[PDB]
Amino acid sequence: MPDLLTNVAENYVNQDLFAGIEWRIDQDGKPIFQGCAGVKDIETRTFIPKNAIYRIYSMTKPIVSFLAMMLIERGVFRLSSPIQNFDPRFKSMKVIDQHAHIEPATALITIEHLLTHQAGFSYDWSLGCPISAHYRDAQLIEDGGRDLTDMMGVLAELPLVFHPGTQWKYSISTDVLAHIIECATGERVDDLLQRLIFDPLDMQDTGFSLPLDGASRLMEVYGMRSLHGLPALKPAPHVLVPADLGSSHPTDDPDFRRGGHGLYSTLDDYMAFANMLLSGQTPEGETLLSPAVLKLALAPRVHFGARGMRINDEPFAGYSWNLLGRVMTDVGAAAYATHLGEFGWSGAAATYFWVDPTKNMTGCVMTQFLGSQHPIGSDMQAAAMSMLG
Amino acid sequence: MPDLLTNVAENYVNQDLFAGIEWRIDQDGKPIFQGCAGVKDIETRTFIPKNAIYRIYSMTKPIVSFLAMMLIERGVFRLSSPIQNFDPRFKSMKVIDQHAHIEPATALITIEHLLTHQAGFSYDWSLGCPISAHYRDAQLIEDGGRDLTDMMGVLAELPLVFHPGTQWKYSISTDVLAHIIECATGERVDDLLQRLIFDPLDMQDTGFSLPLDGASRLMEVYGMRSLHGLPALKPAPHVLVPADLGSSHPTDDPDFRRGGHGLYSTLDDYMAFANMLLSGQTPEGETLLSPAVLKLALAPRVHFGARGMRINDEPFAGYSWNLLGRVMTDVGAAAYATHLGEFGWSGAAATYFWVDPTKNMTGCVMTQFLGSQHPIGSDMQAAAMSMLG
Amino acid sequence: MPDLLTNVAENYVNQDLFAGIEWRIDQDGKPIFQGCAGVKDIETRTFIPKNAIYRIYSMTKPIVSFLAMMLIERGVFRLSSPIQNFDPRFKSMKVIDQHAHIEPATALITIEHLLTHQAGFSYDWSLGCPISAHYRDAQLIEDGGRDLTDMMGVLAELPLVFHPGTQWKYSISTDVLAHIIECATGERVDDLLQRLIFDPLDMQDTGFSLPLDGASRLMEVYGMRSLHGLPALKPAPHVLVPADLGSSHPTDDPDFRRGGHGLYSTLDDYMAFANMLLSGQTPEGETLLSPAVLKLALAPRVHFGARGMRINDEPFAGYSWNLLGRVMTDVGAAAYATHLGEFGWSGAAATYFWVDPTKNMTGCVMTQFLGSQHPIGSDMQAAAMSMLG
Repeated sequence: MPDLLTNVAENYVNQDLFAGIEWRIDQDGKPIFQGCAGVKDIETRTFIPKNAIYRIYSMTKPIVSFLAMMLIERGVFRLSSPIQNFDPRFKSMKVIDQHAHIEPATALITIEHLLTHQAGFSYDWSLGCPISAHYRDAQLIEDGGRDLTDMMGVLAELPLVFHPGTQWKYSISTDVLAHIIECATGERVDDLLQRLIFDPLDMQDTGFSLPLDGASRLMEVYGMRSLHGLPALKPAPHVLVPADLGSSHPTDDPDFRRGGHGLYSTLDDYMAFANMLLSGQTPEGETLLSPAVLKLALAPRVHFGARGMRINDEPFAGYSWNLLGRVMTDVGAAAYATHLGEFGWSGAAATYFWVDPTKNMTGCVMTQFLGSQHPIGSDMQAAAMSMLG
Repeated sequence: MPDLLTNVAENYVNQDLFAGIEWRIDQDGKPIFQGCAGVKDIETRTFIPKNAIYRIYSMTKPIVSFLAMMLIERGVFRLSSPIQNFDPRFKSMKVIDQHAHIEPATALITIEHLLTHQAGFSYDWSLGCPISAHYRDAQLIEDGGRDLTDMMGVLAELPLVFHPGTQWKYSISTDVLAHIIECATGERVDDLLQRLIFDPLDMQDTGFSLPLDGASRLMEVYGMRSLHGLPALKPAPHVLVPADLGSSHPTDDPDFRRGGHGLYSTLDDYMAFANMLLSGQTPEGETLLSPAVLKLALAPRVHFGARGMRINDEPFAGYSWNLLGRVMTDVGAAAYATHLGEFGWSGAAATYFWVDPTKNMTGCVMTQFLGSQHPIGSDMQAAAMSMLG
Repeated sequence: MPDLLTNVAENYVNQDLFAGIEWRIDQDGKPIFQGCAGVKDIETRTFIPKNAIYRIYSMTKPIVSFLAMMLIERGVFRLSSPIQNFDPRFKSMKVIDQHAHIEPATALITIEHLLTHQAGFSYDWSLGCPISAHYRDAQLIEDGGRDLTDMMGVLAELPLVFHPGTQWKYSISTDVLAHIIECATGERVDDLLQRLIFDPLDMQDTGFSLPLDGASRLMEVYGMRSLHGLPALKPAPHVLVPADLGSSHPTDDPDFRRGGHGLYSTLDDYMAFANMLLSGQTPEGETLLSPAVLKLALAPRVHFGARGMRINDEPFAGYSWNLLGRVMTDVGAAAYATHLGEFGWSGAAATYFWVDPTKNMTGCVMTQFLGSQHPIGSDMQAAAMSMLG
């Protein structure tokens, strides 16, 4: 009944844990709760501008994944398509294990494997991983100025950490997908996103570079988590100190494009995307994805054992994985308020969104903190859940 | 009747695979086969000098292990002694797995665990290892100028890769043993080795630094294998190019001391040590280790399922592990000529020795190649085995 | 050549870890090493007297077990005899588990089960045990003044902790054996021991009460370990403070008799028993037990997976169990010097003995410390092993 959302966000700002936070909850495609708290940057305490811009990191993945589903619907490829059909550099993959043994992969990587993170790829920042050291040496995440096509050439020469289709590990595979989309179509992934998703949804501030007037609107990013350094043995301390992104996340590189991170967006833009996921249609009624293929993309596809879904051993309790991200499959295992079928994803700088079809509800929290020790996205979802039906 | 040993070594020299090779095989404590082939260095083509000096790398381990057995016999500690009793920096160890999960160790590391490589330590060069990236970042092997005591403090804060006692992995644990020996005795490991082993066995050219007249006797070392760089996905090419040791292996540092590598020795010196291992006595009959404790040290202690004993996935077929190194426990699984109970070890620069109690036989092959694709040590053992009756 | 035995014992005395220590090692039935160190008691610093008397605790078990083998040879009962045939109070046993479930035993307890500690009994001091709380409440070990026959009636109504024959747990079962011996023979176990073992072996100072001149010869007992109190979560601190035995171990009760503890003995007396175990004969050549039944008693009978043989989680590495105690079955797993087939047992006050058939060797260490953190018995065996050739 009281506004738990504002309370959560104001407490985080007042405890000096986050610089600035924006949130919006829509129901039936219209805002029902919204607010902001804090400032654009604590150094000058500049107020959060109108249409503040955020680095959404892994919230890029549902967008690129949705684009893949559109291309499957249009016949460009299918879930079962081997990616080596589109880029022969991914022929003849190898598999490494924790006992130094390397052998050829016993199955081809498919489009579906990329969308489900069952291809066997890993991540530069994966702690304890048998291959992440070679990712870091390759500077896969560090070297943002390298063209997607070239970075994929370097990645393709490295071994996987399991045979495709046999396990789940959250990975660089959405970046492979963006690249394979380019191979399959002959077009650039950022142009396809613009034409097929952002323009029809009027997401005018979303892209891999800042808009013309965007520099003054870019929220400052804080925190000490590194997505490319030696993986930390203990979580980095939660200090509101500006983050050094190196050259991993350029603001004005016209060729920078990725599958797993890199988009800039706004609260309003991402809510347009999240609302569309309730139906596969634009507010006007243009179909971006038929109901049948949307159902195909949202249905629980990867199920987890008693350890559950985990990323660097952090749990996603009661969640399974579908073609676009997480999906709640057991409220009795959930660690925070939700409903069966709630889905979405989140980003490394603590951006978070959800879609709850049982309530016709979408929600998004925007902030900039790399390596939060406080799960603000889940706290805000829980607050909104408590305030609705 | 043919001199198979000379044929093997000369073929290796003539095919430009090794620069220079010395070998000697003793029976009943007297040479029966010996020879040399090639040169000290291919750059100047200097002949192998008298009392040529070799970096024996991991052939340091049987010597430091034998020292530990001597201290056990003398009551300094015992196999079951928790190492944390002597260095509390090894209290409260953690264990990391390949899925980024870290938890406290469920058992204390003992002296026996160090000697059997069942402590859970790893190595900077371990391919696919969940912790070797942190070893490399800490420069454990790279930084040879760092004092043993300080290197151990850095190592002690890293997690293990399994719970002590529960698995086998060839590791930096002999270096921990050398350090713990220093803590238990209040003496330095090089002084203990000198007084307890080298002096009684007349091994006057063996130590962690060169003798005063040793620079002209030091064999050049070739090969591309690195013991501290990013672990290679495929074996480095076998080319006779001088190896760059960086600061990993100083020649004249009076404080350099280690347990798993770092000794310089000669063929003659190592053969004195090997011959002693047939009895636990000097040639004059002075006991260095009682028959009972030598038997305890040589009895098969770690057995392998499956795939067998492996180091970076390279097999040691038919070998089990005892407190000093490998021991042949199944001739029917051996990959090269041997007898039940043959034991010994080898070094990363391709030095190799064996002790064959059924034949009162010892053998040693000295050469300097880091990362051989050719198992010269085993070829020479096989040739010597074939030359007996 | 150095007297390692004296070095071990004197270090223990000088470090205030033990008050007084006696030892003797025989070969071919004649002493080869012997000595003593420290005092009878640190309070008055009286020297260890001639024929000093020790509470040997669980070194009672090999003696009572040997008595059982003698009665088996004489046809009194056999290994497969159900004990309920002799005391029907042990009909209809129950079994309790760690989940509070109780069910009837699915097998009868046999004489063999008692001798191998596979009957399902436990001990008052067993840490974490599903039944030891009821042992303590019943005061089985605490109440030394209670007659053996009555103690067994109380014990017989408690559940076992596994089904007879199916597991190993060191237990009060030797006391049940002593009781069943009394039921089967119609005689008292102390009278049987006197006539069948002590008198033929001239062990005139061994019994459940002190000899008339024994008060001045009784060694003082130190240490904090309790065999009947709430089981300690961490080992009691090793301090030389006199131990309070309560009424658990009377000196002059003419009816006190037990199977698992309670005998007083001397170094000389126990060495006569140990030497007999090399042959089954007195020194004069009278047979106490035939070679065939001695072999039956010494052959490895219980094998261990894992973790191995453990008592309150303390390991007996490389040891299996036979009908009289431990037996070394794998030198490659042993934690201290020994030979295949070495056998014997030890007591809670740190008395220790061994028989080594391969060396025609016996040894015994007598001291009085309840709850040592230092395995003096094994240190002395190791020293003696190291002093042979």
